[PDB]
Amino acid sequence: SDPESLRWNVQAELVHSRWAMLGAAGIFIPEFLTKLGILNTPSWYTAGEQEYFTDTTTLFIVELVFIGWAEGRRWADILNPGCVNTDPIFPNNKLTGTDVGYPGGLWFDPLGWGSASPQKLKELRTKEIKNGRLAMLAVMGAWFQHIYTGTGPIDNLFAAHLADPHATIFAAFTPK
Amino acid sequence: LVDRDPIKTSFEQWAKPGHFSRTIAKGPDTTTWIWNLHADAHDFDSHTSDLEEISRKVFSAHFGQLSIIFLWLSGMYFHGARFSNYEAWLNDPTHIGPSAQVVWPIVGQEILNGDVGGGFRGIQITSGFFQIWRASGITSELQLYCTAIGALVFAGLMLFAGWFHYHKAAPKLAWFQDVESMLNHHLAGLLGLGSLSWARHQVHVSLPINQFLNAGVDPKEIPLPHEFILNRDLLAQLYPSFAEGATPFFTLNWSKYADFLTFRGGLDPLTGGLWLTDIAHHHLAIAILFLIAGHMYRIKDILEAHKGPFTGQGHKGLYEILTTSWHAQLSINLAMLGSLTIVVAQHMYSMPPYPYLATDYATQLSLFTHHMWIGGFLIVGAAAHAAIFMVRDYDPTTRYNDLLDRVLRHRDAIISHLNWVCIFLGFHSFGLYIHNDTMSALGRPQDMFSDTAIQLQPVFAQWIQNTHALAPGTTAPGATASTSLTWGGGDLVAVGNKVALLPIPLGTADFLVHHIHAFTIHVTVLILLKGVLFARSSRLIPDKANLGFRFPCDGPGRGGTCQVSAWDHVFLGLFWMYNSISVVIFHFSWKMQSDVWGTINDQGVVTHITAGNFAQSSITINGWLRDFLWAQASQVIQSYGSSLSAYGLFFLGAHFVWAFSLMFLFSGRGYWQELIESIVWAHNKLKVAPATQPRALSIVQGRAVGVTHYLLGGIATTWAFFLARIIAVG
Amino acid sequence: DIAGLTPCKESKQFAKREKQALKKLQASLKLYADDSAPALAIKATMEKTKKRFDNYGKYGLLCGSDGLPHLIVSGDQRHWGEFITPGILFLYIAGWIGWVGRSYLIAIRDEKKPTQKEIIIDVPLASSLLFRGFSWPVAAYRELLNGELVDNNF
Amino acid sequence: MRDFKTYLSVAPVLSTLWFGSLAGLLIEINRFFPDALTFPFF
Amino acid sequence: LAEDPENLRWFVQAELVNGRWAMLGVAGMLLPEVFTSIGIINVPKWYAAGKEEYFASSSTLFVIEFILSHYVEIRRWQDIKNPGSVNQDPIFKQYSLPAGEVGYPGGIFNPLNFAPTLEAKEKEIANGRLMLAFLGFIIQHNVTGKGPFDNLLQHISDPWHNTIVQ
Ligand code: CLA
Ligand code: CLA
Ligand SMILES: CC(=CC=C/C(C)=C/C=C/C=C(C)/C=C/C=C(C)/C=C/C1=C(C)CCCC1(C)C)/C=C/C1=C(C)CCCC1(C)C
Ligand SMILES: CC(=CC=C/C(C)=C/C=C/C=C(C)\C=C\C=C(C)\C=C\C1=C(C)CCCC1(C)C)/C=C/C1=C(C)CCCC1(C)C
Ligand SMILES: CC1=C(C/C=C(\C)CCC[C@H](C)CCC[C@@H](C)CCCC(C)C)C(=O)c2ccccc2C1=O
Repeated sequence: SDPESLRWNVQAELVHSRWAMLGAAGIFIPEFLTKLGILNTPSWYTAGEQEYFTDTTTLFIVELVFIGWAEGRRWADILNPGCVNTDPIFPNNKLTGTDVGYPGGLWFDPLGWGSASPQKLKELRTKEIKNGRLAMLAVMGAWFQHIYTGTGPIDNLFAAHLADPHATIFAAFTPK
Repeated sequence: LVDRDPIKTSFEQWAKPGHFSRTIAKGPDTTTWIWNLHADAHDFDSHTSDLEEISRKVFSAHFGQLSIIFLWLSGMYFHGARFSNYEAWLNDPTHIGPSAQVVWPIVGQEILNGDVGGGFRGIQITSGFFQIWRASGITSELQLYCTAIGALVFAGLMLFAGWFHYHKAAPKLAWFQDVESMLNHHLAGLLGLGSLSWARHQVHVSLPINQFLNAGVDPKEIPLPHEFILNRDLLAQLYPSFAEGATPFFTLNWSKYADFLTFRGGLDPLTGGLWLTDIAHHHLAIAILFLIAGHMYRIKDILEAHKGPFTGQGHKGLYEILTTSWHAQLSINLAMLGSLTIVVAQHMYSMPPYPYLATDYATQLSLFTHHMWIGGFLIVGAAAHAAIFMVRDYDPTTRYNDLLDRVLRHRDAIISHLNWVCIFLGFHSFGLYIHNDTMSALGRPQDMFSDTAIQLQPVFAQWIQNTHALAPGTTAPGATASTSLTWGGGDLVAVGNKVALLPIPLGTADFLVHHIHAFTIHVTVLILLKGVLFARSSRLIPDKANLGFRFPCDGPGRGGTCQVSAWDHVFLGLFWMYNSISVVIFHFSWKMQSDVWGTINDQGVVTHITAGNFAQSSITINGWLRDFLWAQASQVIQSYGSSLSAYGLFFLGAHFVWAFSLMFLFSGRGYWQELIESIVWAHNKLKVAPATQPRALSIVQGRAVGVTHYLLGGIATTWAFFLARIIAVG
Repeated sequence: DIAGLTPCKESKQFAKREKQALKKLQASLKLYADDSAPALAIKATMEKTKKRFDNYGKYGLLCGSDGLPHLIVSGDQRHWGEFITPGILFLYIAGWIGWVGRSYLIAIRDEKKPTQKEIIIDVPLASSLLFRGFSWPVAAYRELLNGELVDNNF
Repeated sequence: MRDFKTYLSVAPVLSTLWFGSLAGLLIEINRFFPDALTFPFF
Repeated sequence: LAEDPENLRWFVQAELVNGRWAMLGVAGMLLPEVFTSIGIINVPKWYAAGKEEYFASSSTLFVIEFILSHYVEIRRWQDIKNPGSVNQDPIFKQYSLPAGEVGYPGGIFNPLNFAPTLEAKEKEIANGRLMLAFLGFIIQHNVTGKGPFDNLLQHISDPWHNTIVQ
């Protein structure tokens, strides 16, 4: 008769979202962009074809020293000061709560009108395409599936097989 | 409760200490209520003082069994499929030795996985799929892989019928509280329309697809996935497309036939699973009845009728409250369901109904003891729940002066007899054996009770067995052999790998087990009978229906005043039955191998797993560990480093778990309290205990953790003891 | 070295175990997998207990008669970490089981009605008092015996 | 969404997603090192 | 009760001794790196004096020194239950007398003090750790290695090595 059913962070799920998704931006347009036959070709010789490999797992380290740094700073002062104990304001804390952060300390604040209001108008822009980005990428992340599963010949694994017409993979279009 | 009752919250009850009688789980902390909660979780003296719901729950939380039996079976069809051995075994039976399960070689594991047939590593089976599965008017591994999801289909759906009850706003009273039709339906068309429907898919398809299997081929060199339609052309080999008959009746001519059936009895030479040319006819000949039968009726009338002098005035009226009980109409059932399961356990071993059983020894005795512990674990129950009636179920006393009010009238009486019955037995029914020891260890055989010393003379024969295998010359039509090959008269030739069934002789060492059963079956029942009877009132305590059918024990007075009750009569009645069944098992295999199971070769000089050692030597009750327990079991205690090994390697635990029961069975209670504090003390010093007042076991919980263990101990012990002396020689 | 025999560098009795026993494993002249892709005695299960050759590492490891290996651990000749190495390990792991036992416990008995908060769990595992254990340098080895759990509270 | 001074609850047996698993990851160390009986160190 | 800490004395002095000995420990290494060539364990002996006798042994050496370290150390004890060390620049620091806005108890966070001219035990704070965790570092990497930094020919780029031990 209808589920009971949740939330409350019902308020937070929505901000790894704008994380996950905006993000898929990075993959969506650069791929297809790629640049068909640019002129063409993809060749990367440079730091890469002669200095004994370049990355992979020095890859990650350097690679997400940064993501490191920044992804942390991301949610853990998104906002929340007050930052300790001890009775309920809910989110699972707002144990920042009634105090934002400081009683007349510094400029905790951005912007006049005693709050943080990045002004009133802009529902526009990002309500739309952006929690789009959430939606969009559901289906061209459901393309990731279509785009490659079928492990282009070069392997049948656990042999059912299980019938046979012809191949599959990606580049755009479809026979139909 | 109290919480929001109203009308005024969908908002569900997640959070606020307790529920279940009313100075309930109290604010104040404790542990007992965590075995409370699970125990008695299902019960009815709480939930509401008003029938209504309960039947509205039990018709739902029922459901999730079927659905389950249904998630189960799937992982068994799947399993009996892609974890194959079934394909391999079928082209190649007499030969294989089947599997479905296999480990994954993590840690020690693998030893458990040991070459089983059509060329692979795994752990065997004594659960005769691969043999219902003969059936498959089709064959194919991925196929069972449809029967399989066909299973998960029935489930999710035959499990959303349980959403589609209680949780959905439910039916009510009339619906069940009009009973008027129920069996009308059930037996007519399902009981019927299955057995019926089973007929149609038991000659259509199966018969033919093992009519010409019982020879050779490799499947798909036979039985396509459709092939068996309109094409009534292969049905040509296995009788006419009725040729000139039209819908039975008589203006029919046979100058040479009589439709499929042409009744058998005996056993296929090449697949002694009993004939199938019959198996249609018998299911057909069922259903009809059910088909005709489930057509009563509407109730009282028939029971409101035949009374007499001493007979049952209350016979007439034998329960309005048999539409208003459950606990009653469950307990009745269990006695039948239960007692109607272990009647399986015979007609099976002395009349196999599946291709390749008997030859398959271990893959139908497992059976005959699994089926055997239900036709018993369901019967003590079938008493418990009557006790549950006898104490409470009805509102007041509206039920009066009848068949019962009668039986009770005598009660220090029906159980007055029965008692002496047992000590008459016991003395004629066990010390009987003890004679032997005392006098064969004294040693003077002249005077034992041997199948040969005390007067009986090289024959048993003249009774009724010998007028069974020989009855195809009465009103009997006939059909070579009997009904069950194990009967006195005629025939031999049964099977070309190993053996199957043959006569099975008697006299003494068959005479007296058969009697220990009596005395064992009887004193079991004494304690359940007197238990359920004296349910509510007595001249040790009359103020004795005042809590429930459990209650620990009334109190140190009256002398003893402890066991009493009837949870407990259904606690010491399990205690016996564990024997009742545990010694009946002990019986069958020692016979069935001492004689029967054994084996042909030239001149079919028969060679039993044991040249009948039974003879003169079960009669001694040591012979029962000379010839049994110490003889066989030498396969359990040799079983290390092998493939089965998981048995020997259980047989120590579970032969431990039992020898842990006694601690739960044999001990006080403010004991483990008195102890649990010393503990609770040391706890507080570090500051580590109080919250959730740790407490010892709830007098009768304690008995709950006896018993249950004593059985899952004392039982799998043999479940191991067994699978380890039929796998491997036998 | 000590009462049993010497390690792996030589242990005759031990050798015979390697060999019969396992390898009989063999035992199946064939049993069909000429090329076939399942039945894995064949590869490892042996070789994973087997390629465990005249190497097992080398571990010292004393090996008595029948050459099943015995554990001394008296902290000498070679055998030290057959108890201590995996001993302090048992200590450190437990104690940081119950350091937090005496923690997602000593954090409750207060505020408002705290009478079974524990049949549900406030922070699962405690996931707050969590690391207090690896975040034990020294810890109870001082603050247990001085203050808090202080003889007072004793 | 969880900051400082204890958090949100959990069920009766989340121990059955703690016996199974965590512990379960440990066979996962008992095949990476498919063997023990002493141990090299790091 | 003792709400909370505490401590004090305690293990703030706990540290500084780590700090300032991890600092020294690394003077240890300092040596073999510029005009380089000579170290690792090098299980010294450790610098070794004259050509007039030792000779492998004359004596346990090593073993002694620290019998000494030993009553000097009872001495720093011989201080911290009851404050006695003229300078007085560890136990809180010097700047004689003071800091002990934490010597009679009641801290919570208490930052501290202690140079007359001038500034602090502070940016001797963080050489304080750089070196404790450095060691962590230092006899981290042996257990496979022992040397730093050439140029851009073919060194600083990590080429091929060899697990952990395993
Ligand atoms: C048609 C049958 C069936 C049904 C629907 C019921 C239903 C009921 N019975 Mg019942 N009963 C039955 C057959 C049935 N019984 C049989 C055959 C017996 C004979 C043993 C009994 C003996 C019995 C007693 C003595 C009692 C009931 C009670 C009840 C009521 C309590 C239910 C409950 O809380 O679950 C109880 C189940 C548990 C709490 C789970 C514990 C199960 C343990 C013991 C495990 C079993 C061992 C197994 C190997 C362990 C799993 C494997 C492990 C090693 C991993 C309920 C109305 C109780 C009552 O008070 O009436 C209102 C009373 O206790 N029954
Ligand atoms: C966090 C818990 C905790 C702690 C610190 C202790 C500590 C102690 N117990 Mg103990 N105990 C516990 C839980 C605990 N117990 C539980 C749950 C039981 C089952 C009733 C017992 C049953 C028990 C008995 C019978 C005895 C002790 C004894 C003792 C003392 C001896 C230690 C020993 O060798 O037993 C080893 C510890 C056990 C057998 C306990 C098993 C339970 C452990 C694994 C708890 C693990 C944490 C648990 C999951 C909590 C959840 C975490 C939560 C924060 C989210 C010691 C003071 C002995 C004593 O009184 O002498 C001083 C005595 O013999 N205990
Ligand atoms: C719906 C249907 C049906 C059917 C059919 C059916 C409905 C069938 C069924 C059957 C059933 C059966 C056949 C049963 C079975 C059972 C089983 C198999 C079980 C077994 C067991 C035992 C023995 C005990 C317990 C355990 C187990 C479970 C294992 C149909 C309907 C109809 C209609 C209306 C329309 C037209 C057509 C028709 C057709 C006329
Ligand atoms: C010691 C042990 C165990 C033992 C055990 C033993 C020593 C025994 C056991 C047993 C069990 C059982 C036993 C269960 C079960 C089961 C089953 C599954 C059954 C089945 C069956 C049926 C179906 C019915 C009847 C028959 C039979 C039984 C077959 C353990 C220990 C431990 C430790 C150290 C610590 C931690 C935890 C652990 C890890 C835990
Ligand atoms: C031994 C014995 C006891 C003592 C038995 C006890 C106390 C068993 C209960 C022990 C519980 C089951 C331990 C539960 C603790 C764990 C569930 C907590 C930690 C959770 C896990 C992660 C380990 C009785 O209480 C008793 C009562 C009546 C008749 C006979 C006896 C009897 O024989």
